Amino acid sequence: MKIAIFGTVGAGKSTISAEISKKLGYEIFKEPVEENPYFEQYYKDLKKTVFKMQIYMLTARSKQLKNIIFDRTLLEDPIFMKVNYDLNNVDQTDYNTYIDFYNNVVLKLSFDIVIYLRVSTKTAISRIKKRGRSEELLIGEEYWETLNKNYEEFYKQNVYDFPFFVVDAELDVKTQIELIMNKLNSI
Amino acid sequence: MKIAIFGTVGAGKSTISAEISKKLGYEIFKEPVEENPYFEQYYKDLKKTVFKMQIYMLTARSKQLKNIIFDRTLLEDPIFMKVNYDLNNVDQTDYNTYIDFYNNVVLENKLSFDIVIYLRVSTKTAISRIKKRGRSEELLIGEEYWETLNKNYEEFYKQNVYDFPFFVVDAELDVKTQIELIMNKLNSI
Ligand SMILES: Nc1ccn([C@H]2C[C@H](O)[C@@H](COP(=O)(O)OP(=O)(O)OP(=O)(O)O)O2)c(=O)n1
Ligand SMILES: Nc1ccn([C@H]2C[C@H](O)[C@@H](COP(=O)(O)OP(=O)(O)OP(=O)(O)O)O2)c(=O)n1
Repeated sequence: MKIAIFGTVGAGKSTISAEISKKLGYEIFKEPVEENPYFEQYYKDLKKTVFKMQIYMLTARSKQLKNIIFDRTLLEDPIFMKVNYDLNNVDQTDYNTYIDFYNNVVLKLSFDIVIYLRVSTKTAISRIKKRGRSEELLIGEEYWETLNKNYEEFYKQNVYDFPFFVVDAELDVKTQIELIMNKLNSI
Repeated sequence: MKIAIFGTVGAGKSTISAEISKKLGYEIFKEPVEENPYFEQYYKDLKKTVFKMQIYMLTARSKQLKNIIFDRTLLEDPIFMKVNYDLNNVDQTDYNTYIDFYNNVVLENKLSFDIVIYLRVSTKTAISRIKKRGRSEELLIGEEYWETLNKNYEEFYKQNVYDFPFFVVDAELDVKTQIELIMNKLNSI
């Protein structure tokens, strides 16, 4: 069973992953933020850092690819590039470069279930504040709201093409996990 | 037969490719500079443009990969990143990113050549060929760039000499001679 955990920043992906790991005994595929050489400076200037960061993300995720829970997937990385292009942090040319580059260089990738931890931006932000990553504290709400909208739109455009299972991430973790295990056991 | 044409800027790769195409009737794998959306601004500020340009180069070359003469190869692209790192146009982190990215994304996703023709050329001749061609963009950077690149081409060759079927051609010789030496070599294999 290949379990994808899908959702925006502050959705609770790593918490949910850990809880599923506890119950099934599965390995978690994580990409640790502390090992990301770009993270410290990323949010200080998006215009300067985005492209470099997003190529790094593709690389790192690909090496992990060479019974699993995926704490965020490679499907999600282009969402972050799209958001920065929407917010003019990336121009048309750089976006084309990455996009073409994503399909013709980066792009098995099969998941038994893609768990979409759908969450309001408000809750996502307060989870971000609670966690207290200094780097994430810097950018404003518009960034988070744009990203969330982009996560929902990715989901709507791809709903038929992946085995999505939507989880209300406003619910408390015990409930989320109970709904997730019930779903996993039924398949 | 897969023919790789290998050499620095102004070595005469595209001229040699065309001449070999004429004699064998082969398709030439080119990456046109006029179709490169980064080229116009690339040389104006290397610090700003290099990383973006070099990822673009990897992408473009990979799509061409999906009886051939290769007018420059994918083996050569990292040479240009190395040169910009040597000249502090790229920092350690960005260089690591690309380098790891080159092996774990690009290389990983054949790349086999029957011959890798190294058009070895002095920097002086390479520069005067650059000036003659008259690409405004290339006219902008100084000699130190070209000399660094040439040294880096020679070093790549020396480090990889045993691992590829290199055939060295003196690119100071005139084209008719180069081509005659190349055809003699091709026919013998
Ligand atoms: N393609 C990507 C992927 C991630 N990030 C950024 C957004 C986050 O600030 C950080 C990733 O943090 P985590 O992996 O810890 O996961 P999240 O922060 O999304 O939270 P959670 O996993 O709890 O939902 O990297 C990015 O800019 N572009
Ligand atoms: N990885 C790469 C590959 C190429 N270039 C640059 C150097 C040249 O200015 C231009 C390539 O132009 P051409 O394709 O015409 O190559 P040359 O000029 O090297 O060909 P020739 O040997 O015929 O002079 O792109 C680069 O910066 N990085």
